[PDB]
Amino acid sequence: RFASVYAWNRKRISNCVADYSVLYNFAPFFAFKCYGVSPTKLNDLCFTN
Amino acid sequence: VYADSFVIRGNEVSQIAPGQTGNIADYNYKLPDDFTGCVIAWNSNKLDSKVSGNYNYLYRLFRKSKLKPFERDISTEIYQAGNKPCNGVAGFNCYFPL
Repeated sequence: RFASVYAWNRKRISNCVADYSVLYNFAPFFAFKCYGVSPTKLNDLCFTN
Repeated sequence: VYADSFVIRGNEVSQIAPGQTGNIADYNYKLPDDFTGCVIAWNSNKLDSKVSGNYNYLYRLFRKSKLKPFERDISTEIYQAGNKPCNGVAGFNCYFPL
Protein backbone atom coordinates (compact mmCIF):
# COMPACT_ATOMS: atom_id res chain seq x y z
CA ARG A 1 0.00 0.00 0.00
CA PHE A 2 1.13 3.54 -0.79
CA ALA A 3 0.20 6.66 1.15
CA SER A 4 -2.02 9.55 0.07
CA VAL A 5 -0.95 12.52 -2.04
CA TYR A 6 -0.96 15.31 0.56
CA ALA A 7 1.03 13.18 3.06
CA TRP A 8 3.79 11.39 1.17
CA ASN A 9 5.92 8.64 2.72
CA ARG A 10 9.40 10.14 2.77
CA LYS A 11 12.25 7.70 3.41
CA ARG A 12 15.99 8.21 3.81
CA ILE A 13 18.42 5.68 2.33
CA SER A 14 21.48 5.16 4.53
CA ASN A 15 24.85 3.69 3.57
CA CYS A 16 24.49 0.61 1.37
CA VAL A 17 25.39 -0.72 -2.07
CA ALA A 18 22.80 0.56 -4.54
CA ASP A 19 22.22 -1.37 -7.77
CA TYR A 20 20.28 0.75 -10.24
CA SER A 21 19.22 -2.35 -12.17
CA VAL A 22 16.76 -4.14 -9.86
CA LEU A 23 14.19 -1.38 -10.44
CA TYR A 24 14.17 -2.43 -14.10
CA ASN A 25 12.18 -5.48 -12.98
CA PHE A 26 9.21 -3.12 -13.43
CA ALA A 27 8.42 -3.18 -17.15
CA PRO A 28 6.26 -0.18 -18.23
CA PHE A 29 8.07 2.91 -16.88
CA PHE A 30 5.48 5.39 -18.12
CA ALA A 31 7.98 8.14 -17.25
CA PHE A 32 11.67 7.89 -16.37
CA LYS A 33 12.62 11.56 -16.58
CA CYS A 34 15.93 12.26 -14.83
CA TYR A 35 16.82 15.94 -14.44
CA GLY A 36 20.04 16.40 -12.47
CA VAL A 37 21.92 13.42 -13.89
CA SER A 38 21.84 11.23 -16.98
CA PRO A 39 20.22 7.85 -16.22
CA THR A 40 22.84 5.87 -18.14
CA LYS A 41 25.65 7.05 -15.83
CA LEU A 42 23.53 6.41 -12.72
CA ASN A 43 25.56 3.29 -11.89
CA ASP A 44 28.98 4.98 -11.84
CA LEU A 45 28.34 7.62 -9.19
CA CYS A 46 28.43 8.15 -5.43
CA PHE A 47 25.93 10.21 -3.43
CA THR A 48 25.86 11.78 0.02
CA ASN A 49 22.23 11.29 1.08
CA VAL B 1 15.37 15.55 -49.62
CA TYR B 2 14.31 12.55 -47.53
CA ALA B 3 10.69 11.57 -46.87
CA ASP B 4 9.63 9.08 -44.19
CA SER B 5 5.95 8.11 -44.02
CA PHE B 6 4.22 5.93 -41.42
CA VAL B 7 1.19 5.76 -39.12
CA ILE B 8 0.88 6.27 -35.37
CA ARG B 9 -1.69 6.96 -32.65
CA GLY B 10 -2.78 10.43 -31.58
CA ASN B 11 -1.39 10.27 -28.05
CA GLU B 12 2.14 10.01 -29.47
CA VAL B 13 1.90 12.46 -32.38
CA SER B 14 3.50 15.10 -30.16
CA GLN B 15 6.40 12.71 -29.51
CA ILE B 16 8.00 13.16 -32.97
CA ALA B 17 10.28 16.11 -32.23
CA PRO B 18 13.96 16.75 -31.43
CA GLY B 19 15.03 16.28 -27.83
CA GLN B 20 12.02 14.24 -26.71
CA THR B 21 11.88 10.86 -24.98
CA GLY B 22 9.28 8.13 -24.68
CA ASN B 23 8.35 4.87 -26.40
CA ILE B 24 7.92 5.83 -30.05
CA ALA B 25 10.68 8.45 -29.81
CA ASP B 26 13.14 6.01 -28.20
CA TYR B 27 12.29 2.48 -29.36
CA ASN B 28 10.91 3.17 -32.85
CA TYR B 29 12.18 6.42 -34.40
CA LYS B 30 14.55 9.04 -32.97
CA LEU B 31 15.20 12.39 -34.65
CA PRO B 32 18.55 14.17 -34.30
CA ASP B 33 18.81 17.18 -32.02
CA ASP B 34 19.93 19.35 -34.97
CA PHE B 35 17.22 18.09 -37.33
CA THR B 36 15.89 20.44 -40.01
CA GLY B 37 12.74 19.92 -42.03
CA CYS B 38 9.02 19.55 -41.47
CA VAL B 39 6.45 17.11 -40.08
CA ILE B 40 2.87 16.62 -41.30
CA ALA B 41 0.04 14.61 -39.77
CA TRP B 42 -3.55 14.00 -40.86
CA ASN B 43 -6.50 11.94 -39.69
CA SER B 44 -7.15 8.59 -41.36
CA ASN B 45 -9.48 6.68 -39.01
CA LYS B 46 -12.47 6.77 -41.36
CA LEU B 47 -10.73 5.15 -44.37
CA ASP B 48 -7.92 3.18 -42.67
CA SER B 49 -9.76 1.10 -40.07
CA LYS B 50 -11.77 -2.12 -39.87
CA VAL B 51 -14.78 -3.10 -37.78
CA SER B 52 -12.85 -6.11 -36.48
CA GLY B 53 -9.66 -4.02 -36.51
CA ASN B 54 -6.31 -3.97 -38.29
CA TYR B 55 -3.36 -5.82 -36.75
CA ASN B 56 -0.94 -5.12 -39.61
CA TYR B 57 0.77 -2.28 -37.72
CA LEU B 58 3.03 -3.19 -34.79
CA TYR B 59 5.35 -1.07 -32.67
CA ARG B 60 8.39 -2.01 -30.61
CA LEU B 61 8.12 -1.85 -26.82
CA PHE B 62 11.32 -3.37 -25.36
CA ARG B 63 14.90 -2.79 -26.48
CA LYS B 64 18.31 -3.43 -24.95
CA SER B 65 19.94 -0.13 -25.92
CA LYS B 66 18.87 3.37 -26.89
CA LEU B 67 18.25 3.89 -30.60
CA LYS B 68 20.68 6.20 -32.36
CA PRO B 69 19.01 8.69 -34.73
CA PHE B 70 17.97 7.34 -38.14
CA GLU B 71 18.54 3.64 -37.43
CA ARG B 72 15.97 1.01 -38.36
CA ASP B 73 15.91 -1.84 -35.85
CA ILE B 74 14.00 -4.59 -37.65
CA SER B 75 14.95 -7.62 -35.56
CA THR B 76 12.75 -10.36 -34.09
CA GLU B 77 15.00 -11.03 -31.10
CA ILE B 78 13.34 -12.33 -27.95
CA TYR B 79 13.63 -9.97 -24.98
CA GLN B 80 15.91 -11.21 -22.20
CA ALA B 81 14.54 -10.41 -18.74
CA GLY B 82 14.84 -12.04 -15.34
CA ASN B 83 17.46 -14.75 -14.92
CA LYS B 84 16.41 -17.47 -17.40
CA PRO B 85 18.48 -17.69 -20.61
CA CYS B 86 15.66 -18.14 -23.11
CA ASN B 87 16.65 -19.93 -26.32
CA GLY B 88 13.54 -19.04 -28.29
CA VAL B 89 11.02 -20.06 -25.62
CA ALA B 90 9.15 -16.73 -25.86
CA GLY B 91 7.39 -17.29 -22.55
CA PHE B 92 7.60 -15.75 -19.09
CA ASN B 93 10.31 -13.09 -18.61
CA CYS B 94 10.90 -13.26 -22.40
CA TYR B 95 8.38 -11.01 -24.13
CA PHE B 96 7.51 -10.30 -27.73
CA PRO B 97 9.14 -6.92 -28.49
CA LEU B 98 6.42 -5.85 -30.95
